[PDB]
Order: sequence, then C-alpha cells, then structure tokens
Amino acid sequence: RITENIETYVTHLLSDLEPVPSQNQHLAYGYPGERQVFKDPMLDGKQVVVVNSQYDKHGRPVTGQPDVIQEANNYIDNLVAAAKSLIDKDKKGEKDLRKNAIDEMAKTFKKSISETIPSDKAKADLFSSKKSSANKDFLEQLAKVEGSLQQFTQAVAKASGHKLKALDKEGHNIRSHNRDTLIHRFKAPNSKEGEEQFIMYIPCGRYTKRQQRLMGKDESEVNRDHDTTSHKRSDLVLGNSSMARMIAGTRHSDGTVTIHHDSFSGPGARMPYSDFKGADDYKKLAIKAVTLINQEEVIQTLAQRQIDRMTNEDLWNKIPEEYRPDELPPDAEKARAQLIKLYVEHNPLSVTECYTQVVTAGQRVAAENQKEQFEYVRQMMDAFDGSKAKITIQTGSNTEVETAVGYQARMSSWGVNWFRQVGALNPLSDNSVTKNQNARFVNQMTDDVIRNLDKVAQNLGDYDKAGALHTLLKGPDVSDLNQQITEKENALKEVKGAYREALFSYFEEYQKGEGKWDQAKLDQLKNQVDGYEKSIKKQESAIYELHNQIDALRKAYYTEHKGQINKALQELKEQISPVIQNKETDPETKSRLQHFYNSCAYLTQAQELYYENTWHHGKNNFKLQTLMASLSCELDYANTKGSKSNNDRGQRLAQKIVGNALWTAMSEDGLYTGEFLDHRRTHGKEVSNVEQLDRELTTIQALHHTANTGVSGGKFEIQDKANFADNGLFGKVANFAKI
Ligand SMILES: [Hg+2]
Ligand SMILES: [Hg+2]
Ligand SMILES: [Hg+2]
Repeated sequence: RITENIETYVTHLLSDLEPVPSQNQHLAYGYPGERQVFKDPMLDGKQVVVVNSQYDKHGRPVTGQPDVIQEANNYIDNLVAAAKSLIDKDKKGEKDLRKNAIDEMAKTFKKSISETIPSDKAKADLFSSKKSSANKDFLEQLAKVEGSLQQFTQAVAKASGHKLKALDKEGHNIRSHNRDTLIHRFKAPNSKEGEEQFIMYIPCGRYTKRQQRLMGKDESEVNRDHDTTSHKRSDLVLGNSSMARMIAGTRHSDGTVTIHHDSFSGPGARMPYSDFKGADDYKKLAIKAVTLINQEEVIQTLAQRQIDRMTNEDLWNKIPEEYRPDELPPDAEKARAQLIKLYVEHNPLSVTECYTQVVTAGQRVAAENQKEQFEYVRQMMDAFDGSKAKITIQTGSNTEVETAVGYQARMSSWGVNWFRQVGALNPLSDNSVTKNQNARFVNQMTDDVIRNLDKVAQNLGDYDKAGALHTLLKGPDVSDLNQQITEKENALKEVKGAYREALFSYFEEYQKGEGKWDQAKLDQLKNQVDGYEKSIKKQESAIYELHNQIDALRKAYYTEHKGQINKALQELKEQISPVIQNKETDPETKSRLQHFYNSCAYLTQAQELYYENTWHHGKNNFKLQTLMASLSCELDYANTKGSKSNNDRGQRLAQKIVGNALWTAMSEDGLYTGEFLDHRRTHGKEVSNVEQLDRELTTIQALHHTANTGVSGGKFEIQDKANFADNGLFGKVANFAKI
C-alpha cells in the first residue's frame, strides 16, 4: 500500500480532486455526472470514482438506481476494450480494420438502443416492488436490451477473431490490472450539521517475492502491483482477487475524518476455481499449493495494513529510545520510511486474520467447488497458524524490508444462499461439512473474549456491573480440555512447517509441465506432502474431537444462563451509557467502555444464534456472520470476508457489517443495540432511519461490481425481503456479465 498512514490517505481522498476526461478513464462506468472520475491525490496514474447521493422530492434516492441504457453503454464499451486488447496482442493481421469495425458496431448498437428504449422506462426503482408497473416496464426494457447485447457480442466475436470465453478472460484481465478507488459519500440519518458519512473500496494488491518470481517477473522490484501480462500462462495463476480495503467513517466540516470501520472486502476464492474442472490429483494438489502461496500474500497484506494504521508518533513510541535518530529527515515521506524501517527491525510483528466465509460448503448442486473453497482455505490458514511467515513490508516508494510476521487464523463458514441449511435427509446439501470448524471457531472467539476480559476487567472495577457480566461470560470451566487442545496444537507446528515447505517445492516442479517434467521428483514430492497431510488430518480430528466436547458443555451452560447474561448486559449498558454521554468524560475512557460493551454484546448475540441454531432462519440470514465479523473487528483482528467471486454474497455481508458499524457509531452511546440487524425493512413510501441508511448501501456494491465485471450488479438472491431495503434489481443487470 502507499506507505502513507491510512487516515491521512482517506483525508486526501475526500479532498478536492482533479477531474479526469472520459477518454482517459481506465474503464467505462456510465451514469455521467453521478459516477465522477478523478486522479488519485497520492499515486501517479491511479484514479478515483466518487458518487454523491442525490434524492428526489420525496427523499428517495436518484443515485444508485439501475438504468439499462447506461448499463448497455458500460457493457458495449468495456467489451470493446477487451476486444481491442485481444486484437493488439494477437498474431493475425488487419488489426485496424478489425478494431474500426468493432467501433462501428458499437456506434450502431448504442444508437439503436437509444432509438428503442424510452428513457422514461429505462430506469428501475430499487426501493419499490419489482411488480410495480414502472419496474415491470424496466424489466421489459431490460429483456429487450439483453437481446441487443447478445447480438452485439456475437458480432464482436466474429469480427475480432476471438471467442466469447477469451474476450471475457481478457476483460477480467485488464480491469484488475489498474483498479480504481471507489467512494460513496452521503449524509446518514441523524448526521450532524455540516458532517457527512462515507464508504470506500481501496484496492490492495501486493505480490510476495515468491509470487513475483513464479509469475515470471523478478523479485528485486519494490513495486509489486498485480500483473498477468509478464506471466507465462500455465493454467494456474497466482495472486488473490476481488480484494479491497474497506473504510467507512464520517467527515467533519473541517475535513477531518473519524474512521468507524476498517476491514477487507474479500478476497474472493483464494484459489483458481476454474482450474478445478477436469483435474487429476496432481492438478488438485497444485491448486492447494496456489492456495498456500496466496495465503502468504494475505499475510503480507495484513502486516502492511498494521503499518498503515500507525501514525508517525505510534512508530516513534515503539522504537526503543536508543535507536531513534537524533535527526528525522526534512522530507515527510523519507521520515515515515525511516520510522517504518526502525519499527519493523525492532518489533516482532503479529497479525490475526478473521475470515468470515459465506459460501455454502456442503452444497451438492451447482456446487462450484464451494467444498474446496472452505476446505483448502481452512487448511492453509491453519498451516500458517502459530508460526511465522517471511514477508515484505513496503516502507517508501522505492524502499522495502523483510520481516517474519506471526500469524493467527480464525475461520468460519456459514452459508447464506437457499442451500445454507437444508432439511433432514435432503440430498441437495450436506450441512455437516463445516460443523467441526464452526464449533472450533466459536470456541476460539469466545476464549479470545475471555482472555480479553481477564486482562481489562481486572483493572476497571469502578464499574460493578462489568464484573458480574465477566463472571457469567467465563462460561463453564473448560481449562483442562483447552490445555489439551493447546498441547496438541503446539505438537502440529513442526509437521505444518514441513508440510508448508514441501508443498511449496511441489509447485516449483509441477509448474514446469510436460516437456519439462521430472516425474520421479514430482511423485516423490507429492508423496512427502501426502504423508504430512495424512498426519496433520489425523491430529486435526482429535483436536476437533476435543472442541466438540467444549461445544457440548458451552451449549448446556448457555441454554441455562441466557436470561442472566442478558439482564447483566442490560445492566452494564444502564450504568455505562450515562458516563459515555457525560461531556466531561475523556475520549480514551469512552473508547474503553464502548469496546468492552460492544465486544460482549456481539459475543452474546452470536451465542444465541449459534447455540439455539437459529442463524439459518430467513429473518436471521446474515446476523451470525455479521456479529462475528463485528466482534473480530473489536478485538482488532483483520476481518476478511468472502464468497467465490465476492460480487454477490460477500458484498451483502459487507453491507450488513458497514451499515451496522455506521448505525452504531452514530448513536448517542456508540453502543450496539442490533436495530440495524433486527429491523424489518418494509419498502414503503415512508421508512425508518435504519431502512433509510440501508437504501444507501447498494451503491458502492454497483460500483465494485462494475469494476470487476464491466456492469453493475450484485445478483444475490434475497432469502427474506425484510433483510434488505432494495429489491435485487441490480441482479438482473448483473446477468449482462454472463452473456
Ligand atoms: Hg489484498
Ligand atoms: Hg467484553
Ligand atoms: Hg470494529
């Protein structure tokens, strides 16, 4: 990342920026005047797309609304760029003749769309019924345009000499080569005078040194942005995708920023899922290695984030007095650089990932390898847990350093789609695939909270009601079974280390190919890896075995103390709020109470959904996932969240988390009440403040989708309409990216 502190970088992103003329954009976004494009305030050749909410005379948004003309234009233009890229790099002649013919067909398709789709029927309203006459008119235009788009795209394939698949591939290719920052600004319900809220996606791509060499490039380059053009196209490809830093907060009238949320959208599936088709056990193990390789990239990017969450004073405070230079250089940038190098050099770095996955692992129809997406990622996160990864930290624009970073994994996987929790004996999904890991994960998180309790609550007994919650939340004594688990988890470390290095070696060989193979060493390498994995699986089973015991006891404990736990939570609020709102109470004191309560509230509400097994009911659809992500963000972990491509399910999770973080941060209190999750959206002409905030959240999603696919979207199939303000119509536009 730019090695500037993230708060200052966000500050600048919300500045007066330089506009970018259409012909210089990296991508067509359409909706002119709404989706405004600008130069990045800090990085040369980087761009920013910003949307400001506008509203109609009724207070209903006019921005973030699907318009099929605009989407038709987006699709035409984005496919034309893929086409011209393919024809430029191809062997066949008559390049210009073909490119100009493509242009010519794009002009003709745009004009014909505009003569055939009336504007008064081209736009949808998200916040109304899909069955309104006006929305039925939008659907009808959409089906028309879809028809024109298959014609246009057929004609493009014919003219360009490339197939549908290759055009699509090249499309994803050039878009993720120069990704834009995306910003949505709006005043949330009850915003203060001259203040505004915001949500941004800032792309994160750094390539570990291991990825740089394997992707054909060379290790020595400090700047290691995502690049497939210098790659040699063996089927496997390295690097995470659809990953962005997600920041939400408020902007004060003076232009300063309070950050209310800071996590990752994505990454997507952490392996190359398409490679799965027709794969032998050799190609499968190789896929598992790509996932490992990708996991160290995640580790690298979490450490980079820790750094950018630190001010210069923070780094200074953390360099022992005797290593500090007498003089810090005049150049503000060369000072941060030195500050980062000294910090890293003198401090063990450790990072914790909380990955809330929202695929349905057990699904047996339209599976799309959701099983390996759970399994390979949980494997590889754990292969790294409680050890150290060699990594690179960018310190300046042409400087960097190498450190080990301590890593710690927490992974959970609760589905969100129609197959999330099938009935007894239903063969459409196997609900049991994630049972063990989710148990393990709930124990891990609830122990993390206990340890936090023993640490903080010990020293803040001015607040009696906080003591009593602590006692209750300690749960059943499970110290023995936990000891057993940490003993067996320590035993695994050396095998995991052997496993990781052996797998890495396996991919170096396999990545050569037929005319290049040395079969004897391949087979040898496969074999060592398998033995290590057999043995790891074996110990993983006894560890789960122990977790399931703790789970059993925790439940019994919960089912019987639920009432007291809530009473005790209520009573902490009741004593805690009026201190928080006292204007004489200092900021750091306020933080502490808020964190202590919010943390406990998240945990307990998660417990109810998990222990009563209600997380999967329609009315509770993303709540448990949101509650754990939220909790992990309180415990100051990096929360990664995902579906397969992260355009659909993972975006709806991000909406529920960002929207909650925004709702909560803007309370009198800053204390979580759950209204933003519990409130039943009604889609009416008059809605609540929570629903009004909800209306806002699909816009960054349409932008994000456009940047991934060429077209707006999110096509998540809503399970309970009362969970979301919008009616899913961006989903029908999202279908343009299939055709
Ligand atoms: Hg990233
Ligand atoms: Hg707590
Ligand atoms: Hg948080």
